[PDB]
Amino acid sequence: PVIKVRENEPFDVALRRFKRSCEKAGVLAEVRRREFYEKPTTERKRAKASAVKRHAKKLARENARRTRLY
Amino acid sequence: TVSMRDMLKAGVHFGHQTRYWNPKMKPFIFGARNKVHIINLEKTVPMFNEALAELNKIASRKGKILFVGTKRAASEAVKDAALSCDQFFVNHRWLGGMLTNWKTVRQSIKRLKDLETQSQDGTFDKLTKKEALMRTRELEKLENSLGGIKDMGGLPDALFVIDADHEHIAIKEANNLGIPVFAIVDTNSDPDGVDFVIPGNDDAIRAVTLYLGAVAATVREGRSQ
Amino acid sequence: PEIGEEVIEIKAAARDPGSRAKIAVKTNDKRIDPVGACVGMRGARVQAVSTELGGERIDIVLWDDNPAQF
Amino acid sequence: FCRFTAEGVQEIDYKDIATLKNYITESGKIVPSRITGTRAKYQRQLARAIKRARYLSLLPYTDRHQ
Amino acid sequence: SMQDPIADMLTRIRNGQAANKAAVTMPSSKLKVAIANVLKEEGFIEDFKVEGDTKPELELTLKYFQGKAVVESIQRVSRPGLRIYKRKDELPKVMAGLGIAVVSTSKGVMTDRAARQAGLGGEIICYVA
Amino acid sequence: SLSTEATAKIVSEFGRDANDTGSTEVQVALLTAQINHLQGHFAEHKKDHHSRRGLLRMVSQRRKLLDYLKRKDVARYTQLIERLGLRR
Amino acid sequence: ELQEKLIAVNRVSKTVKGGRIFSFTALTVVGDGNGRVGFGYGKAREVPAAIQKAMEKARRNMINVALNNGTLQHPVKGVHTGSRVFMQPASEGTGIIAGGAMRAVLEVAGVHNVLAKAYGSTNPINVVRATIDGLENMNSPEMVAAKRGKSVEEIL
Amino acid sequence: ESFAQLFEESLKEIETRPGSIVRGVVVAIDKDVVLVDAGLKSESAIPAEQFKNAQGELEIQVGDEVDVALDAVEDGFGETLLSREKAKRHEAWITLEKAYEDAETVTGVINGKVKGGFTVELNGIRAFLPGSLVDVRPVRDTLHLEGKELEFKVIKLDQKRNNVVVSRRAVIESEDPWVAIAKRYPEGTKLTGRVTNLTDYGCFVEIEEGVEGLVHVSEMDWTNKNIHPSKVVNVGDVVEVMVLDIDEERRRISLGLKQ
RNA sequence: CGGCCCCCUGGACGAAGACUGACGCUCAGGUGCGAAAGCGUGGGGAGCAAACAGGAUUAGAUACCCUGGUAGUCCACGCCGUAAACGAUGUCGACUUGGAGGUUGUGCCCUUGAGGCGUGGCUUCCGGAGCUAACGCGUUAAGUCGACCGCCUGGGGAGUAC
Repeated sequence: PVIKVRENEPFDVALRRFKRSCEKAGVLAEVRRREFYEKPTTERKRAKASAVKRHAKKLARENARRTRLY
Repeated sequence: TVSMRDMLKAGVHFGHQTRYWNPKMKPFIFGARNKVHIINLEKTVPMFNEALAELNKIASRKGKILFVGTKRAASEAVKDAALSCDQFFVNHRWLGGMLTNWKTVRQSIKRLKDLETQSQDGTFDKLTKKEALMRTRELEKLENSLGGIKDMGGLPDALFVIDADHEHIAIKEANNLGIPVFAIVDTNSDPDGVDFVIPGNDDAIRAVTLYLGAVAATVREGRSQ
Repeated sequence: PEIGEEVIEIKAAARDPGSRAKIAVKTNDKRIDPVGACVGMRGARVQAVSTELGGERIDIVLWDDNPAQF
Repeated sequence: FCRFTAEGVQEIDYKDIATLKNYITESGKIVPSRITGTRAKYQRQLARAIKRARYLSLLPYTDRHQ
Repeated sequence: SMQDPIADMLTRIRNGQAANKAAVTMPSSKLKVAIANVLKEEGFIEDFKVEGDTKPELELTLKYFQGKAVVESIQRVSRPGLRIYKRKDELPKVMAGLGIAVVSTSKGVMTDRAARQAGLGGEIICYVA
Repeated sequence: SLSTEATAKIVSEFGRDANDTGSTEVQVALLTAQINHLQGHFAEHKKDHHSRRGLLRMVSQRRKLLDYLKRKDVARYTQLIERLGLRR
Repeated sequence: ELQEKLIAVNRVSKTVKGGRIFSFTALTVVGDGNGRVGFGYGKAREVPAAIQKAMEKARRNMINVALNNGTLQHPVKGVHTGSRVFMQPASEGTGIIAGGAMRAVLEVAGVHNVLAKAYGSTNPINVVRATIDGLENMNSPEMVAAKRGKSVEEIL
Repeated sequence: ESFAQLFEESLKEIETRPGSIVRGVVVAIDKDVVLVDAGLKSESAIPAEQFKNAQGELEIQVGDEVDVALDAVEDGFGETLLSREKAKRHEAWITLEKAYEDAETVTGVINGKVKGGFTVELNGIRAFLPGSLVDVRPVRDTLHLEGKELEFKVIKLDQKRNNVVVSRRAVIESEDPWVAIAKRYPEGTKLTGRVTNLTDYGCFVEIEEGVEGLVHVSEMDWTNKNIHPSKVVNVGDVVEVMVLDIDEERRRISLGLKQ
């Protein structure tokens, strides 16, 4: 996330850019995840758990939308 | 009686998307154009006629017909049709166990009548404003629900339904009571509960109107007979 | 109740009060046994009408279909 | 809308530094195909080629590293 | 591996009835044909039609009465794991004779009742009801 | 695997038509040639168990073919092993 | 003309904040002494009410059975959820050889001669269910003859 | 009989996929939903915001006819894509007509340049334009009467993107997206782009040659976190967004809307 | 089993053809392979970390937390042969309604475009009949059958004792 302030560029705008860059770089998350060793099962476990939630989110909810609430 | 051209013009042949089809409708489907199912009219019309004949038979013996449609697209029309042949109908939400638990709904009808009498023949007015409002609101509520089956009589000898899957609750009740069923069955629906399936476009308004008008006519004919 | 429930389809009541009172009844295919309900446990309700207005030969017929079965 | 499909490339070339660049992040990372519309088959090749390039210093490992 | 074709044939019939299939096709064999003929004789199928020269396909036309299927139950009795042979006196009665038990005799394949009349036992292929 | 040219060379030798490519004799030869070829490979990489699995499969399949040959035609069976020099 | 037998009455509980709320289940069966049979299962706070419900339900959801003069028309197996039931026609006079709940239903059905053992579970509610199921599938010679398209004599 | 077939193809022959044949009769009007029947399976749930013209009020009562669009079927129940797009076809046709005589004659006011090119308006819709077109010469109609209406004379179009530059002035005068993605690039070239779908993190405005904008959620407004883009802008609407970033590599032009 | 490269190498799958011609299935014993830990010899040893030490906490804290930290984790060759070695689902074969995906082939179609129409393999999810104690499974079955094998027979005692 190297950044150079453009000419006549306000400081805050640059800073906001930098945060945007870090988010896109996804650095904080990566540091967080690497902070402690995750047993591979735990990793596999999370990944599969995560996927399942996505699918349930995508589908089961979509079907519900078909029916009105009130 | 109803010509096939007429149905096609209405838009009967059109069905639901393929991915929602119910395989029990495979016999009634003709094909799938543009990723949408097409109802084989050749198999439609004779079935429809057969049903119409059956209804006419029922009307002849002074049968009570019940028209069920709550799509809220075809709610107006079904009410209209039922009145045309002065039959009773349920254009709004089918009360669970309306037929099976008739003895209870019988009470609700009775309440409705009283409210109506109070409103009109009473001419009583001088009723507390908030009380009056509640009565009016209640009366409206019942009318919306049971208006069609207030002057229809009692349990129906036959049951015409505009969308099987949508009205499966009604379908089930009729099957438990054994009342013959005449359902418009779209491709997504399940025809098993139905006695006289009518493979057709439940959804489109014109088609629904087409469906009703024939039914209304044959009923009236049966009555005249 | 079933007829006080518009279930037991009761058309005409061709009966002669003071002697015999035979009447047929149908049902909108609800498998409720119109005559059975009209009779009851060993003519439970049948006895009621039997000694109701006076000793009458009340009878119930399981209406089949149309006038031919009538 | 995979470019490679229209080109129908039998195989992506790591030498094709411009084309890879067309899928390397300004920070130096690898693109999800969602964003490109690249088919997954070609995607795996693209990643492989990008790695190969990285090794020859044709592409950088990260914008920052030096 | 395919170890019992006859059992396979029956199963095809059983499922086909279950799924309300009009007709059921399978690789023909002389034995299968004989059985099919018996079923048609006893009226458990409308008709069977073998077709093909190199590797013929037997095609059965299932029977449905009043909606529900005609062949209520169909079991192998003899089977490669365990063969069953009955003498004319020991021939079974499926459903006390309402059903039929296909039995292979010296004098061709026949229903048990026929075999009893014929007066000779044999290998009991399958029960039908 | 066995190089295309090699296979053809074997096929021509053992197959009668040289197009047949299905003759029991031909298949055995093919397996044998490959088996011998790998012997060099596994001598080097003793721990490559996955590959060795494929080898055994080849061995097993070879054994069955021979056995099939044996009951069907002995003389061919005898002639064949003599050609390949299979102890059994 | 309908006879009614209450098979079993059982007390069942439902735990609530205060304590246990007890209720009763009545399993009853009714028949005409001919084909027509129907079981009823009622539930209520007081036994007499419960049994009355069961009688009430049983009277509906009847079912017909083809009965060779006194007995069944052929050996029949009937299963439901635990109870798997075998029952077999038997010579005149032998009476109803059957156990427990299965006994009662047969009686109202008007079967007078049956040999029937109830394998598997013997929980009243299911076993009666099986018997109904078995009797239900039981087909008469006339029925099959129609089914297969043959005369009865062809079937003998 | 074969009546059904011949008719079946006849009805195939008398209807087309796009919104081309003005066939749908308005059978029901209620704010804020119009609906028609163009001989499809089901009746369209039309917004009222495709069918009010240039001042906000509705224009078409029952019996009026506009085609809508198709090629997307049954998102579960119903049928269409909106007739507003159909009109885009008509605008393209009139624009093409210029070619015939090399002069489309329209009435165009290009007041000011969002992305270096004044925006020129057709009676209903508003477009974004290149810089050179806005005047044939350097007249620079910023000194002209605000929103002067003289004409529309095409200097530049991308011929794929909906970007048309009109010379409103001087009557007398008369793979593919990703190799050369540097036209809207420099820093802040504004664009007029229709939003497609708001994913609860963003809005996905994307109009220029099969590309994708994200504006997601951070700018969108002058409120950062409590915004929920669906509440704040629209669904299916042409907006002010600018590029603010191009990754021609990571093919994610991160547009903005706080500008 | 996961950076990239080369050498040797197994398997799977698709297209058509050509060939052999039942050569198949399963499998007691038997043979092999078999995570992690562990054992041996010899290397290697960053991080991490049983053991251990100390600091905390606590009534205690032989732990959770903190500061360190050796075996091991790594390499070679052997041994060990067990894991919730799990889909808690033996293997092979056939049949029985659908839907939505993923992935990998391949035929045709104006690819007139990312398309259109198929036809295979593997695979994820939902679900029909059916089945099931229910939970659920549901063409990858726990549905419908067939072949063979293994295994079960109350709980503890005990997968322990000899």
